[PDB]
Amino acid sequence: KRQVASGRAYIHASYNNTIVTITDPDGNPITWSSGGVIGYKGSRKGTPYAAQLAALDAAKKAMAYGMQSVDVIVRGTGAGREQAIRALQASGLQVKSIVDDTPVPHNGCRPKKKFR
Amino acid sequence: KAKVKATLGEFDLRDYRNVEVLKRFLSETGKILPRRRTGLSAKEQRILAKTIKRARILGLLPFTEKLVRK
Amino acid sequence: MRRYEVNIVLNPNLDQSQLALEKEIIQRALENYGARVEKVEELGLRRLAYPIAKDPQGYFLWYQVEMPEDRVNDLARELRIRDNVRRVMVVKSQEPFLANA
Amino acid sequence: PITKEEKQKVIQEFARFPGDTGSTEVQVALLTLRINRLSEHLKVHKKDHHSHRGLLMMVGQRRRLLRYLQREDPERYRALIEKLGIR
RNA sequence: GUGGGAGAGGGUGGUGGAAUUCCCGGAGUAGCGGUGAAAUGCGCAGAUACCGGGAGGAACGCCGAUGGCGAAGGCAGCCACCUGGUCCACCCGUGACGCUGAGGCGCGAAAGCGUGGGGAGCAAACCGGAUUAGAUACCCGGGUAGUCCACGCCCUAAACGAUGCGCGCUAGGUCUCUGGGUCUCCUGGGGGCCGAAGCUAACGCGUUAAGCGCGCCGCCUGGGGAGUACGGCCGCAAGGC
Ligand SMILES: [Mg+2]
Ligand SMILES: [Mg+2]
Ligand SMILES: [Mg+2]
Ligand SMILES: [Mg+2]
Ligand SMILES: [Mg+2]
Ligand SMILES: [Mg+2]
Ligand SMILES: [Mg+2]
Ligand SMILES: [Mg+2]
Ligand SMILES: [Mg+2]
Ligand SMILES: [Mg+2]
Ligand SMILES: [Mg+2]
Ligand SMILES: [Mg+2]
Ligand SMILES: [Mg+2]
Ligand SMILES: [Mg+2]
Ligand SMILES: [Mg+2]
Ligand SMILES: [Mg+2]
Ligand SMILES: [Mg+2]
Ligand SMILES: [Mg+2]
Ligand SMILES: [Mg+2]
Ligand SMILES: [Mg+2]
Ligand SMILES: [Mg+2]
Ligand SMILES: [Mg+2]
Ligand SMILES: [Mg+2]
Ligand SMILES: [Mg+2]
Ligand SMILES: [Mg+2]
Ligand SMILES: [Mg+2]
Ligand SMILES: [Mg+2]
Ligand SMILES: [Mg+2]
Ligand SMILES: [Mg+2]
Ligand SMILES: [Mg+2]
Ligand SMILES: [Mg+2]
Ligand SMILES: [Mg+2]
Ligand SMILES: [Mg+2]
Ligand SMILES: [Mg+2]
Ligand SMILES: [Mg+2]
Ligand SMILES: [Mg+2]
Ligand SMILES: [Mg+2]
Ligand SMILES: [Mg+2]
Ligand SMILES: [Mg+2]
Ligand SMILES: [Mg+2]
Ligand SMILES: [Mg+2]
Repeated sequence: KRQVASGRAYIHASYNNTIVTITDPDGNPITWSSGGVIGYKGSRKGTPYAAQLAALDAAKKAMAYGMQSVDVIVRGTGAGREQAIRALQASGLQVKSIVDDTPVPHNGCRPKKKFR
Repeated sequence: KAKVKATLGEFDLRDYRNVEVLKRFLSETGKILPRRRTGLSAKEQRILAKTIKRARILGLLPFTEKLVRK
Repeated sequence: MRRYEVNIVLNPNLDQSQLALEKEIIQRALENYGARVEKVEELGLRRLAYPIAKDPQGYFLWYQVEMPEDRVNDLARELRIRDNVRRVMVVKSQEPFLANA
Repeated sequence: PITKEEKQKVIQEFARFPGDTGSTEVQVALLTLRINRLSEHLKVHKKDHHSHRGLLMMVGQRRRLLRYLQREDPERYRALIEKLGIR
């Protein structure tokens, strides 16, 4: 109900899923979506398409919150990480900055066998 | 796009306090720069490392930054 | 003794009473620790690359000294005690290795 | 460390003539000094093995020079052991 | 001896940021996670994704290498202290003081043991989930020892260059780390590649010899039985020689 109209949009892109959170210029989240937010269930969730529908959903949601001009934060890697920024530009929100924030460690935690 | 030594004067390689020169050795992100691109020598680059690390620990230099466009 | 450089960054939001107090205290450290001062540079407000104690900035000091080998480590402990002091970095002096010379 | 004239005072004390840097007596004294430092270092820091090696080695050299004195001039070897506190 | 140098050689205190877990808070809804596809699992006691604050442990991105140091095992943030080894220059001091080394003594990855701490992530055993003919297996979700620290044991390995140490001697070429020089280059000292002569069963080795020679130590003598059995010695035990 806030009429926010400018703000942050995050793409957290996994190998398994893509989630997109919209937020206000100090960072508190307006709305969000994901692949399972829409119908898609399993593997289907991490497709690029699903990334795109997620982008679009969250955008439509925030546009109804009042959004237009939106600076982007990418975290993650994987199918339609890119396709979600592609559907974000395509939204009818103005993509202002695009910025890749993916956290990397300066190397302290051991990972899962899966991961070395 | 030739190297960074190629554009610069005598500058202390041990000056941890001199940011203006040192920044010019790092990535668009925070990452200290490869030799291929800083054009130093082994001993040179190896010193540029320890200095940069020193200055970082001192707050006048980035440990990491955010990557722009993409 | 040996040739050292004491590095002090402290709270940029200081006024007079506060700051020249931290500084009389630093002077009183070096005095008490067997530390002669060669030369001093106070650079003050500088824009840090990252927040140190929630602060977007910092207050810079450089004190070049000569003092005992054994005590330098103790020197920097009793210097870091300061609440208001954000970082102490001490170094041994090295001649100035040049580059592109 | 061992500073310079820290070492000098030892070479002066131990040379057979003015100007002798490298005699046996001197070599051994310098050894004894360096040894002794090291042994004090490793009283503390007993967890420092890589230096201890250097101590065995140190000691070894000193002893080989000693056996050479006793061999060659048993007199100066008494002399040296006296001054030094050794063997 | 003097004067220089390079280095993740060791020990000890300190300190820095990235990330993971957790707790506290804000905002926000219906999922997240996971796979070949799934399920177990967490989520309406509000997860996930997001912003802020705190706690704790562990390891140090880029630099980083075909790099460096060490006798080996091994050693990587930064800082300081305490130290070992080593290289070059000068040609100054000693005057064969050398090499090797049965035994002895010391070091010795990981796992393992004792006592006491610590415990974020990971993770034998274990508990569950799918796969499959079937599961203890590969894939998935939990998880204890352990991993980390101190101190004391343990002494093993593809502990590997599967190549014992020292010295002299036998074309070069190219790449490189690090000294020196009067610096297209010369001259030490390391790491590599190719290649004279030579060696080699070949493969390959080749001034970093697997070539030509001397010294000394270690070891071998068909495949099994067997690194077993017995015996001794060490070990708290596991077990080791
Ligand atoms: Mg998925
Ligand atoms: Mg010297
Ligand atoms: Mg080291
Ligand atoms: Mg160390
Ligand atoms: Mg449930
Ligand atoms: Mg947080
Ligand atoms: Mg806790
Ligand atoms: Mg790398
Ligand atoms: Mg090895
Ligand atoms: Mg040294
Ligand atoms: Mg001579
Ligand atoms: Mg003579
Ligand atoms: Mg004779
Ligand atoms: Mg024998
Ligand atoms: Mg032996
Ligand atoms: Mg262990
Ligand atoms: Mg057990
Ligand atoms: Mg234990
Ligand atoms: Mg315990
Ligand atoms: Mg598991
Ligand atoms: Mg199972
Ligand atoms: Mg099967
Ligand atoms: Mg797990
Ligand atoms: Mg062991
Ligand atoms: Mg090997
Ligand atoms: Mg032989
Ligand atoms: Mg040169
Ligand atoms: Mg050279
Ligand atoms: Mg060579
Ligand atoms: Mg060569
Ligand atoms: Mg060859
Ligand atoms: Mg042939
Ligand atoms: Mg052939
Ligand atoms: Mg040879
Ligand atoms: Mg047989
Ligand atoms: Mg037989
Ligand atoms: Mg028998
Ligand atoms: Mg037996
Ligand atoms: Mg017994
Ligand atoms: Mg066994
Ligand atoms: Mg056995």
